[PDB]
Amino acid sequence: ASATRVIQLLRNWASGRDLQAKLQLRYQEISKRTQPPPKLPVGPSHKLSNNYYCTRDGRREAMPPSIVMSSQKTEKKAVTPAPPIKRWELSKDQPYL
Amino acid sequence: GTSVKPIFSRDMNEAKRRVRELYRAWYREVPNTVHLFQLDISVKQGRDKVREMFMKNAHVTDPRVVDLLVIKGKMELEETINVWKQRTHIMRFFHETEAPRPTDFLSKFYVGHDP
Amino acid sequence: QLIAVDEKLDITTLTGVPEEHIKTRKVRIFVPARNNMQSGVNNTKKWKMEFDTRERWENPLMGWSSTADPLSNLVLTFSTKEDAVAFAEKNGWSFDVEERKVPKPKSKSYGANFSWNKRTRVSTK
Amino acid sequence: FGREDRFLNYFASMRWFGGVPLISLGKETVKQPVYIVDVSKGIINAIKDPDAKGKTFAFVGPNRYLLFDLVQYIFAVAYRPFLPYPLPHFAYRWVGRLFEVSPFEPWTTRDKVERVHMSDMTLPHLPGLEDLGIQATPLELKAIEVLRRHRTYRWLTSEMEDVKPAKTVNI
Amino acid sequence: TRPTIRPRNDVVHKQLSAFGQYVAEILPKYVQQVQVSCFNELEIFIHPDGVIPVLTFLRDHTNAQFKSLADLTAVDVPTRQNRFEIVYNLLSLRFNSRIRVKTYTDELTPIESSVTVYKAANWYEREIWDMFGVFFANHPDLRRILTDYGFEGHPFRKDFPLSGYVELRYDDEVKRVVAEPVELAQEFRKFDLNSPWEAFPAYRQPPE
Amino acid sequence: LKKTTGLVGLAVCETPHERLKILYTKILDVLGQIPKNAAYRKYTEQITNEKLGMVKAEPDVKKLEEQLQGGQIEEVILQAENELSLARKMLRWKPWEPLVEEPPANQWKWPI
Amino acid sequence: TYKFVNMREPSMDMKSVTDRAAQTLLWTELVRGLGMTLSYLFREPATINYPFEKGPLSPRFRGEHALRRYPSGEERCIACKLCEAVCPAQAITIEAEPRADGSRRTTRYDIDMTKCIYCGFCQEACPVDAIVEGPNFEFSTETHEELLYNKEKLLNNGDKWEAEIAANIQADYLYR
Amino acid sequence: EDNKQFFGRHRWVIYTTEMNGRDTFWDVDGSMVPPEWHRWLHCMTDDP
Amino acid sequence: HPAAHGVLRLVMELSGEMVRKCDPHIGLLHRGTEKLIEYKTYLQALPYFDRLDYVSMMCNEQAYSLAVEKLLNIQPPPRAQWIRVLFGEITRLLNHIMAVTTHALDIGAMTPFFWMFEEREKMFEFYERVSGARMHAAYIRPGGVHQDLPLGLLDDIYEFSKNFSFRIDELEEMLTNNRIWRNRTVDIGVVTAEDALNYGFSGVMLRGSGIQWDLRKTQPYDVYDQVEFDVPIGSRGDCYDRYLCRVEEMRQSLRIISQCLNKMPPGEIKVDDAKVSPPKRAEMKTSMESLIHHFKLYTEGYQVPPGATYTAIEAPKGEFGVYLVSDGSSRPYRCKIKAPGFAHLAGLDKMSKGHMLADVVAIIGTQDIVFGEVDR
Ligand SMILES: COC1=C(OC)C(=O)C(CC=C(C)C)=C(C)C1=O
Ligand code: SF4
Ligand code: SF4
Repeated sequence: ASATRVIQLLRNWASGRDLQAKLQLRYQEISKRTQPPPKLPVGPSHKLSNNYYCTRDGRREAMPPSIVMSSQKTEKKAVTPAPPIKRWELSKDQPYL
Repeated sequence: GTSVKPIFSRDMNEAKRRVRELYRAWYREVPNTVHLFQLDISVKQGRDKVREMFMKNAHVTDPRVVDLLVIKGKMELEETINVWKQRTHIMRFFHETEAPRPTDFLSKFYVGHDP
Repeated sequence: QLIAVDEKLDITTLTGVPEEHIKTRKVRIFVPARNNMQSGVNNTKKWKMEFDTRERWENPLMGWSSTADPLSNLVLTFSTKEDAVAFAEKNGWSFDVEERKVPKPKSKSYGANFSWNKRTRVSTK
Repeated sequence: FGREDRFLNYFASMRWFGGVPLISLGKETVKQPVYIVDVSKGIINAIKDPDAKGKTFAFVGPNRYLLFDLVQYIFAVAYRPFLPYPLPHFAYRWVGRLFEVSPFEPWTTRDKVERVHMSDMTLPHLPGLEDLGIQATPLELKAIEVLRRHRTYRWLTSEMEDVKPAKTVNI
Repeated sequence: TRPTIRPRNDVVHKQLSAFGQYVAEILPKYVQQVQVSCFNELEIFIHPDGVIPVLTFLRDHTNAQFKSLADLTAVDVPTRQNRFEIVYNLLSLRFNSRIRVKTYTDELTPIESSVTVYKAANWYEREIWDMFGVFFANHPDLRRILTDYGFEGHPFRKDFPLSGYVELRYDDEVKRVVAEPVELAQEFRKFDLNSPWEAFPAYRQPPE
Repeated sequence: LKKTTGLVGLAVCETPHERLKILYTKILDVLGQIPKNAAYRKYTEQITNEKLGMVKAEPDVKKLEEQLQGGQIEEVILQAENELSLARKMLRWKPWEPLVEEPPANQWKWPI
Repeated sequence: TYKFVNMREPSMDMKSVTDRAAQTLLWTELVRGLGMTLSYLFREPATINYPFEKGPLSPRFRGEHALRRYPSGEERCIACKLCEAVCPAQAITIEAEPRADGSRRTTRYDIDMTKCIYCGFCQEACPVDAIVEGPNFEFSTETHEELLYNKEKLLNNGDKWEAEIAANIQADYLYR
Repeated sequence: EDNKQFFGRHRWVIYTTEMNGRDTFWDVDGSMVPPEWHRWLHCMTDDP
Repeated sequence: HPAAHGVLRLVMELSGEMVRKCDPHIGLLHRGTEKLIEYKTYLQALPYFDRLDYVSMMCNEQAYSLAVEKLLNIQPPPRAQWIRVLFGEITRLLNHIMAVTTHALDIGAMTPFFWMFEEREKMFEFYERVSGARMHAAYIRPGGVHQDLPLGLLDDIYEFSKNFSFRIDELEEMLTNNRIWRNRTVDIGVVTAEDALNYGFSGVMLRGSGIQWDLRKTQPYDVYDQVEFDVPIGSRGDCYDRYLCRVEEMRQSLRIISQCLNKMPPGEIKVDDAKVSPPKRAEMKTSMESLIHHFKLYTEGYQVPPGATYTAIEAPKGEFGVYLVSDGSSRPYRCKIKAPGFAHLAGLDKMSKGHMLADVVAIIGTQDIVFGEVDR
């Protein structure tokens, strides 16, 4: 910033923080608007051999849903959809604001 | 038997009673609608339009269909009474900007291909 | 309890469709024919319902194609012909039904290509 | 006559002064006003009519009114007090001349005063609206849509069938 | 099979199947089918008369506790005698699980309102009625929610046209907005995209 | 002893053991009127007997909370009240009867 | 893992009680807010001097559409209609026929710009880089009809903006 | 250009007073910038 | 109305300035999105999710992409998922700035809006640099992301993130301890935990009443299990606690953004399956299979196996879900969108009991409602 030092002191005293250290306007620390060209990696299925598509076909491995207890067609412990959720812990970083 | 369940009415007589109650409510409401919406029509025109809307589906013989029609009529009456509706909505019942469509064979032949 | 109606199903007064697009429409209930450019048959398994073709004209600006009937794009899909007939009847539309066309089985013989006395022998491969 | 007309609106404007000056109290003038939508529809139909090539039409309303009764009805529909007083032709003409000097749209002119106090001609030998398929709209069904703007807040919600149509000198 | 294919969790699948068996055992009067999908989602198919008991049991039972109604909607399948499918999506915070409850109805048969069971259902039911025309009995205030005042029809039905039947414009003669039959400068262009060759053999249907 | 359970509208309960015992006894009383072979009765009786037995065996409310795995004993009491209400409703509904009105032939068939 | 936002308890000693009393009676926090506004008053504003200064853009920016040519002047578009097929708004209308020399070329290429959502799908779908979204964004009109582009308008836009479009493409095609 | 200014104010254009046919002493707009200077001015490149 | 937050006809029943009844009328922005989706391919329907909740675009893209990926039984590459979480946290920051500053503007504090919308502008620049569009990028796709990051984007994201905390601090200095702000927000629109659970609330509307729920912690989706953050919890269930929760969520999302910046892995950006994801342009112009797959994916689109899913994410406004039904073709049969604002607004009449006009204005702001997703 181009502010004179007395203005900087006035700003820092009015706000209570050193404003100059973290300016909202970005002066010149940003990336250049022109960059070198990228190379870019190909990916996992680019292998020349041992790459048959039937071994990596996600869509063809989907199947219709499993039918449990179709109506047309002891011990018996009670059950729940999933184990009970476990209590959250209280923020070793900063528990209270 | 056909094993069907009702909405409100068991036969056509209860359905007709509900239709008569809805007609009474709309007939009572028309003058207030003309006053509140500042319509340029008369109360007679509004009541004739209400009667025409009722007669448009006077051929229904299913009590469930009549029940749903009465429910829809009550919904429309609630919209009118609370002023949710605007003047344009009330006046859409009259089709004031639509040119008449002729119904005889010769005029339809003259204008276009539609039957 | 139940009320035991004995009428015919008719929902036309509840669908909000204008009177013109109920009485003057004719829907077609058919299984689409196979596209003759391809050998696949996966598009000839279901029944289709479509409305009669209405007028299209050229837009004075841009020369685009204009339409005035709202049902020009509506196409329904049904598992059987009876379901489509029931839907059309309960909606009040008059319909035409075309029976499904199936390719009849054929007798193929690779050895017939080289027959000793028949006309089936092939001059080239 | 219509929402933007210089007919019904013109009469309504006179209330600010106090009284309504009329030549001969409007008892010797007969008017046959026609609705705007009827005229527009008649023009559209004359475009589409192959028989109306060289024809000459007269577009008039269904009723004929005395000027006094027409202005009384106009003031009744707007719920304004009607104070008609007779003004001689020369006095009215003098008043018209004064208004004319306006560099903007004049409130009235000598020509406007002349045309206002002139009876509408009867030309039964000419074809009319009914020969183009138009049923002319009476003033009693469309006056409220023009004059509701001229009412005070107290009378703004009054309905159309409340103001007792005027007497027409027909036949 | 490793990099590009979504992983499958067997443990979750087993738990959902057991809970589906549990729910089907407890309510045999209404449950017609229980299903668990391969991406770990559990579905329960019920008779329309069991809407209230099943939802209440799933909300209030100690082993269920699905206290939140995530979503309620309808699906229209015109080929079925019962046109409309009603889908409830429930989430359980106590057991960190989700469940889906399904039922069916047609144009003239009402479904019981689930407002007593869930406060959230009041708006969803209104939207189902507006978009599909399904009536819910004993609703506190049933009326249109999304469509314009006086709008006719139910636009989510398959039969309803995409562009509707009417349009709006301002008319200077009547000095208001008027409704007229739809006319389009350019008609929407329908595409036929489906391939004539079958894609997924695992879903092939018997040839009837 | 504890303040502010942490959920808005959920007051702290004093003497929660007595409340839980009362609620579990009432639940068992209601379940006693359901047919013995009904699955709801036996499953609910099993779980509520486990919870009652664990309540009777622990005087410390924190260790009771960590044993019940039910999240903050006040919500355990709320769940017990919910279960009692459900038990009465279930007694009225009788959902242990056989299935009514099997669905149509292809009601649930997808695709189409 | 969770934290509390409003679960603190104030001190009850005489010192802090008098501190809070002085806060109540002398408006200290309000003075602090005034001080923050005063601090902002003396900073440099973030406003730019449009139209003499412009906002920063990137080579990937999607603007007004254009049709491109090969270096010889021949058009790139070959009427494959992939852009028409993929367009989510149905904003592209295309007609074609064999040209007088047998080439596969269009006779109609219209883009309704009041239908377009400017998603850039058409330029991804194009296999010859014929249709692009160019960097221009200042093309407001006074009538609706000026935003219904035909083939001549799009070709003129391409000829007008090619010098920038080619440089923008050179800067991004290695990411595509 | 003035690189001491913050990003957005470090480049600017002073428009001409006469373009193809109109007097632009007062009436200027961003569409008077040709494409090459358009690319430089909007910071899509670093090279003028 | 300035405080109507777009198109809302809130019919209100008042005795003096006291509110007796709130009757929210909606549908003034109902555009019929779901039918339109029924008329498109899965790629063509993606830009609609940008315009559902136009303050959190990439989050909607992520939810829809997760649902389509689940129905496709495929998996995005790790770099795509890290990019998705990074931009989801950036989107959360954008949404929370919008929500807090416009709530303050309704209540009468205009300055923080102007202070924070400059940060919003810089984040729009990040959006445009990655996709070419400031707010409807359409970057996140079912197979991953459309394009890789430009060579200097992470540096500028780091430069923004190392300074955003001071802006949060300035906003907090303006609002948190102001007695007028506390008078206008404390004890306004209190809702109990049980009523919030029953009414279908989600997100901050649950957390402000003490409910310890967050989908990123309980049901993580992309790489949210590999980042660390805290969940702010309120204790009074009023507007002030929800405001504090949103500020702390901005701080936690800054934390997550730092972690995502440090742990960005290399590799491809979309699944290496050309029958779902389009190939690169050079491959399309060089090899036959790539051209065929490009043609078919941009004309017909990929077929999704039949089935139905409900996929939900932790959107900045609450739980955002899609009930997507597939019939086996390239077009969805049905796509029901679940917006949290729908339930939140349906619960407005309950939250307004015993309050005044200004209290109701404040209550609308606290709910964080966008009507694009409410009306759909
Ligand atoms: C983000 O939420 C929104 C608002 O609240 C901030 C609005 O005011 C409005 C409209 C009103 C002003 C003038 C922009 C819209 C459209 C909106 O979406
Ligand atoms: S940018 Fe998108 S909406 Fe616009 S023409 Fe191209 S494909 Fe169509
Ligand atoms: S612009 Fe490109 S995609 Fe569109 S028709 Fe021409 S070549 Fe095909």
